[PDB]
Amino acid sequence: MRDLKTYLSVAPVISTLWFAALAGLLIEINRLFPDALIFPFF
Amino acid sequence: PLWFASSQSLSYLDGSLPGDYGFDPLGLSDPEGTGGFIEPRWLAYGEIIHGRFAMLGAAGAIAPEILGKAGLIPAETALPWFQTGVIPPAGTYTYWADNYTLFVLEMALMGFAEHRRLQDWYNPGSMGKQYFLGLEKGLAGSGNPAYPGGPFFNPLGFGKDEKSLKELKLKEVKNGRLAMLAILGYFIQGLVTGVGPYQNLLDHLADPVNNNVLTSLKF
Amino acid sequence: PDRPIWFPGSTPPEWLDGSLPGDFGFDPLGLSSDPDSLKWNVQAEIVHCRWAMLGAAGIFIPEFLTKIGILNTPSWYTAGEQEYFTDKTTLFVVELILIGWAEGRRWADIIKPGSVNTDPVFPNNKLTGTDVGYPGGLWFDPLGWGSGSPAKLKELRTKEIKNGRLAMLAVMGAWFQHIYTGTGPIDNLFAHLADPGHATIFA
Amino acid sequence: SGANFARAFTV
Amino acid sequence: EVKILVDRDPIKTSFEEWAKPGHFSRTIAKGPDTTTWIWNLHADAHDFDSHTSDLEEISRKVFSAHFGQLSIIFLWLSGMYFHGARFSNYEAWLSDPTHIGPSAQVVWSIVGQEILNGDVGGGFRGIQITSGFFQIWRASGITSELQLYCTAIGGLVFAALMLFAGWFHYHKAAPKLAWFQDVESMLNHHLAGLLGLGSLSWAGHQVHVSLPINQFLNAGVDPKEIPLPHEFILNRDLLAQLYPSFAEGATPFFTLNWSKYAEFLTFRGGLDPVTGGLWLTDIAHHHLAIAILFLIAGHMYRTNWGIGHGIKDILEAHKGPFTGQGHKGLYEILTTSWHAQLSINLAMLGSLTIVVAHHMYSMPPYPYLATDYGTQLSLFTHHMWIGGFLIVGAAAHAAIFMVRDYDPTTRYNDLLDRVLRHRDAIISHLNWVCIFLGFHSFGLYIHNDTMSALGRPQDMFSDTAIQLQPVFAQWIQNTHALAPGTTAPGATTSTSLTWGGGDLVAVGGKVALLPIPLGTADFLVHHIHAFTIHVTVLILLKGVLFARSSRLIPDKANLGFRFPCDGPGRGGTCQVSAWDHVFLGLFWMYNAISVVIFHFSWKMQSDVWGSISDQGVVTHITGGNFAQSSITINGWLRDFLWAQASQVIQSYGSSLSAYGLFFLGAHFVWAFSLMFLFSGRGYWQELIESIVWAHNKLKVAPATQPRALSIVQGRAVGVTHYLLGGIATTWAFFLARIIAVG
Ligand code: CLA
Ligand code: CLA
Ligand code: CLA
Ligand SMILES: CC(/C=C/C=C(C)/C=C/[C@@]12O[C@]1(C)C[C@@H](O)CC2(C)C)=C\C=C\C=C(C)\C=C\C=C(C)\C=C\[C@@]12O[C@]1(C)C[C@@H](O)CC2(C)C
Ligand SMILES: CC(=C/C=C\C=C(C)\C=C\C=C(C)\C=C\[C@@]12O[C@]1(C)C[C@@H](O)CC2(C)C)/C=C/C=C(C)/C=C/[C@@]12O[C@]1(C)C[C@@H](O)CC2(C)C
Ligand code: SF4
Repeated sequence: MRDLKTYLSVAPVISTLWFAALAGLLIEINRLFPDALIFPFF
Repeated sequence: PLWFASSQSLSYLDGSLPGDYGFDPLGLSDPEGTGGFIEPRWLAYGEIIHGRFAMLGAAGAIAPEILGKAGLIPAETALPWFQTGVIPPAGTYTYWADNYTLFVLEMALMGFAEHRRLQDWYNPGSMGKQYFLGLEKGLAGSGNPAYPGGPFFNPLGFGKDEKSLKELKLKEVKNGRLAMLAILGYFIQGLVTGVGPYQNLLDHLADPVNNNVLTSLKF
Repeated sequence: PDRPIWFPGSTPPEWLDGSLPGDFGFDPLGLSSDPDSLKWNVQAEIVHCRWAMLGAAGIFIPEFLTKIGILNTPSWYTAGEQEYFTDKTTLFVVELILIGWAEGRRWADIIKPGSVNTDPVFPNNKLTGTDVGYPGGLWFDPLGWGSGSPAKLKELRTKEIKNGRLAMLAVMGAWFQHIYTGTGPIDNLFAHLADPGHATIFA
Repeated sequence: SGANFARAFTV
Repeated sequence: EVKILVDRDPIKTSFEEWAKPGHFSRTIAKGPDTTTWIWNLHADAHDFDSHTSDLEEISRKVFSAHFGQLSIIFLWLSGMYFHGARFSNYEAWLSDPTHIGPSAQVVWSIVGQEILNGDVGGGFRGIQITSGFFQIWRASGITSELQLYCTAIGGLVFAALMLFAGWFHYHKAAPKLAWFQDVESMLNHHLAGLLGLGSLSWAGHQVHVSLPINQFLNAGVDPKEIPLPHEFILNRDLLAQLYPSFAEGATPFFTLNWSKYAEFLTFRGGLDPVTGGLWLTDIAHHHLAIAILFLIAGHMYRTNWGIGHGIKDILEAHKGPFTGQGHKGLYEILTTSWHAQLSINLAMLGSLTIVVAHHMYSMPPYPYLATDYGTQLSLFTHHMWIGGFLIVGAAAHAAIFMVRDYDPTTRYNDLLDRVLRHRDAIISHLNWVCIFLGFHSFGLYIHNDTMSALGRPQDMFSDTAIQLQPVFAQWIQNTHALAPGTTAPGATTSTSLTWGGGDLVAVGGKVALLPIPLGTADFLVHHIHAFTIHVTVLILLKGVLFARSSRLIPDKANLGFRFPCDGPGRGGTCQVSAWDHVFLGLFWMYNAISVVIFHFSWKMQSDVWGSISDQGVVTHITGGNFAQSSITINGWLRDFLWAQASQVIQSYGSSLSAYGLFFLGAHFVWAFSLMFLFSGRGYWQELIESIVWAHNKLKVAPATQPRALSIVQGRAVGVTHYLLGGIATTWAFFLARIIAVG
């Protein structure tokens, strides 16, 4: 289990999980708010 | 007593096995480079198990037809071995439960038997240690995986003498080989003529010249 | 050492000595090789046992009673949909706060074994339990049955663990039966008992 | 053929 | 003799090795000091020959890698089948194939990309596919979706089985070395078992399942009313009504009066008028004949018994006029080194792929395939690119063998030594023929352009001023046209319609095939093809031959297979390794394949494809201007590149916008590649120095010191980007044009 965690801590795997999570967040934000050219909150 | 024995095969076949006739043209049981599921002991165990199961199946596939023809069983019960529901496209019969429920029940019971058998094969005397409602005492085994013996599997005390035991082992292996050949014949016949083997025997006895392999293939 | 195991004739893993309550040497995947992993898994299993046990009781008692004419409680699956005196989100938030306080206390106990055994408001109260996952004290052990000989304690813990495991399996079975078939679990049980041959999952 | 296209737009 | 030899548990499956990278090589395993380490860890990942020296470990690793590759292929096939089953309009296309475009991909509706869901037809929206899978499924007899689902599930199960087999054979039971080196049994099983039994079983399927279902489909019956395939097996009445011969059963075959089977095993040849494809009876007959031939030919080599032939005996005992002793030590060379086998197999596979592409465009083997222009273009281009790449790789592996696996002491070969001893004559003659061919072939075009620009159209090499006709090709075409009457009494018609003479075949108002004329332009283009092929051969052969040693560097073997140079001395010695020769030959292979595919596309669009009217006239796509406009470079630039790019660039705002986006992206990548191809390492290192100073000023310098890419890595990156950009440009252009106008 120690070496499994160590391998999952390697650079490519951590990078791909991080980028997948970020892409999912961006995709969900763009789906919830369809399109926007300016910041209208303030 | 050698049948098609080769120079390579005769080296490792020392005759210390029931029904050892030195026949091995392809050299599968060669004793160097053995691994996985290719080992002489495992092959012998498989041959014995196949012989036993084939004898059981050969008896059971031919009993109902004869019993029905003799009038000792109701007609609606006696069926050929492929109309019993094994092959639904060929035919089907009704039982007290659905086919798949019986399949699950048989799978559970046979798993309970066969996993214990496999664990016995792995570790010889392990299987008679843990509590199993008191039956484990009779399941210790004799140390030879092929013939566990014991009160449960040898209650009649047969084969006490070593010579009689060897003769009985030879009888068992020969009968197993015969039953395996019979089952293969059942399969091929049911594939070709589409009729139960007992009716094939009756037709052959009625008129051997007009009823054989050739007439069905015609020419 | 020579305790019964899940697979007779096999060798149990080296990290399951057998001192833990309700042990059978069942860990083929090696998910608890590290010690801290073992502690976390033990705590998670205990909490899951308790929660699933309460859930199984609260699912199978009212439904069976409603099979009789004693009560009229609706089905467990539609309980969330039925209306109440407040919107569901407010109840969720209040429950979140109330359970979050207790979960924070339990987590602080897990990280530091003996740091949350004192009542902060009135310091006269205390919790006498001396094991993680077994708080003890008057609030959680009023009858005092928790304290006793190590053998009896081990036996009681084994009974609790086995009941919890059975409860988890029963709850998951009830959920899957409801989604797959679409009827109350007691109805399925009666239908199966009437016709054990054909009234199966295959149907 | 309509159901296959609709499978993408279920949400 | 021949036997199974295995080793039990050579390696133990453990996660300990996964934790630390680079365990195969010690210098990698030490630890990272600079960034170069990272770039090395991927460069030697599959260099099994350099990790160790024992043949057993290399063979076992090769076996396991093969199993993994097979699992990946099976997963890909299962995915394709599941996509066909779930998100597709196959059932709509089955009833009306001519007016419905195949499509098996549906795009989500996230950002505004929903415009990619074009209206292919049949009440469906999705991306049109050009893989030709629908024709394969129709020819196989599939008429529903449950069958496709079952096939996908079976493919997934097979992938899982292959993965388990790979793990089991590497980590539990590993075959020994003597098992691998038994080539007689390997050849016997690969010929009799893999190629004979497989084709016989496929012939059985075609005879039993595909033929009746396809007959019912061609008869005009609705797909939902056709009986299921197993009903044909169970019921003899249906087969008897469809084919009376089946009423006799298997009796004729055992009686040697096979003419009774002439109903569904024919020899007509040609194209089927209804679907514009080969007769399925002919295909089944060909498969049966191939099965018989392969089963006969798979019993040639002696294995574990008295009968057979010995490969070593055949090689040693062959005495000829030109060879002599010749082939003596070739058996050890070909049974000891993996690289020689890899080179030969790669060359054979590349040639086979090219031949496959040619034969497949010549004679369409699937129903409703000829009239689909996009599918034909895509298949031809893809297969030819694959063949070119494989043929190129063969030379690189031959060079590897010559560098690191050749010693004249233990294993000596006479023919190889004789070839090596006179390399200068070979290279000189190849150089002369390349120069002469290129000079003539390109000078003809330059002369045509110059005489055109000066207003002298009567001094050209054209169809009207000075003629150069390919007389031999025309004679061959005439002989093939006249063959069916006299040379092939059995065949009712020609093998293919491409040969001159005969009749036009068209399906659903679209031309399927007609004779292809040959003139001056074909002459010039074929000579250009020969020139490019010769130059590529010269580059690769020089790289292979001069790998061990040269006049400039007498000890090039010690430096190795991959070394950038030897130094600034001797006038400069950059790019002398065989790796650089492969890197140089890649460009010329790309050039040749591009020219060939351009020729094929223009000729097919000009003189074969088109539309036919009720009256009978044929209007081609481009008006048949290839014969007069393709003899000048201006004609190729104006009438082909400029005219046919209108559909690619004017696709914005429509359902083909992705093609224009890829058209621009490929240009960007192609321009990007020159950055690596033109510059050098020292400038980049000196710039990284200042950048690193700027970093260190703010206490953010890493422990792994940045380093510029090595020379070989820079060249590899450049060539990779160049090839990718060019291929993507051609792909986008071809697909957009042929989908829009076809
Ligand atoms: C590459 C080949 C090529 C060829 C074959 C031609 C051919 C032709 N050109 Mg073009 N041309 C070319 C490229 C070429 N051109 C290029 C690159 C340009 C620059 C743009 C031009 C520009 C051009 C112009 C401006 C003109 C021509 C014209 C002509 C004609 C004049 C030829 C001539 O008189 O000299 C032939 C001279 C010889 C001495 C022949 C030598 C070769 C002999 C036969 C070798 C045979 C060797 C032997 C058999 C080998 C074995 C020996 C053994 C027996 C011992 C001729 C038809 C002229 C014209 O208008 O014609 C209509 C003209 O005015 N050309
Ligand atoms: C049939 C299969 C085949 C096989 C098994 C091999 C086997 C071998 N090759 Mg050979 N080779 C082949 C075909 C094959 N080759 C072909 C067709 C060519 C012509 C290009 C070559 C040319 C070649 C060269 C030039 C070299 C080898 C070498 C090697 C060895 C090292 C492999 C390596 O380290 O890569 C590990 C993996 C990588 C570096 C992957 C690189 C990434 C590729 C290039 C990108 C492709 C881009 C992708 C498709 C685009 C998608 C874009 C998206 C990702 C954004 C290995 C034994 C090397 C050697 O030193 O041998 C000892 C070497 O120098 N090969
Ligand atoms: C059109 C192609 C091209 C491009 C794009 C570049 C780009 C650049 N040049 Mg190069 N160059 C080229 C051709 C090209 N060159 C040629 C032909 C030569 C002659 C040999 C040179 C010689 C040269 C010199 C001498 C120098 C540069 C330098 C630079 C940089 C200048 C700063 C800047 O523009 O950053 C803008 C950055 C970008 C446009 C880069 C692209 C960003 C990509 C697209 C983003 C990644 C996104 C996406 C997720 C990719 C994923 C990949 C996939 C596998 C997953 C920049 C990297 C100068 C330098 O290094 O400055 C620091 C410098 O010293 N160049
Ligand atoms: C176990 C077996 C069959 C078992 C059947 C059973 C239980 C049937 C049960 C049922 O019927 C009932 C009761 C009732 C039905 O309602 C249902 C079913 C279920 C149908 C057959 C084995 C059948 C096994 C067979 C036929 C094996 C043949 C092997 C051969 C010929 C090997 C030859 C060689 O291996 C040698 C010996 C040496 C080498 O050197 C060379 C070669 C040539 C390789
Ligand atoms: C906590 C829990 C678990 C269930 C169910 C939990 C299940 C099924 C867990 C299964 C775990 C398995 C199988 C693990 C296996 C292994 O990990 C081992 C052990 C060892 C490894 O070596 C090998 C593998 C295989 C990895 C369930 C809790 C349920 C609750 C509170 C239900 C509450 C409610 O009903 C009420 C009261 C009233 C209703 O109106 C509302 C709800 C909300 C519906
Ligand atoms: S360092 Fe560069 S320029 Fe100098 S010889 Fe080597 S490759 Fe050529």
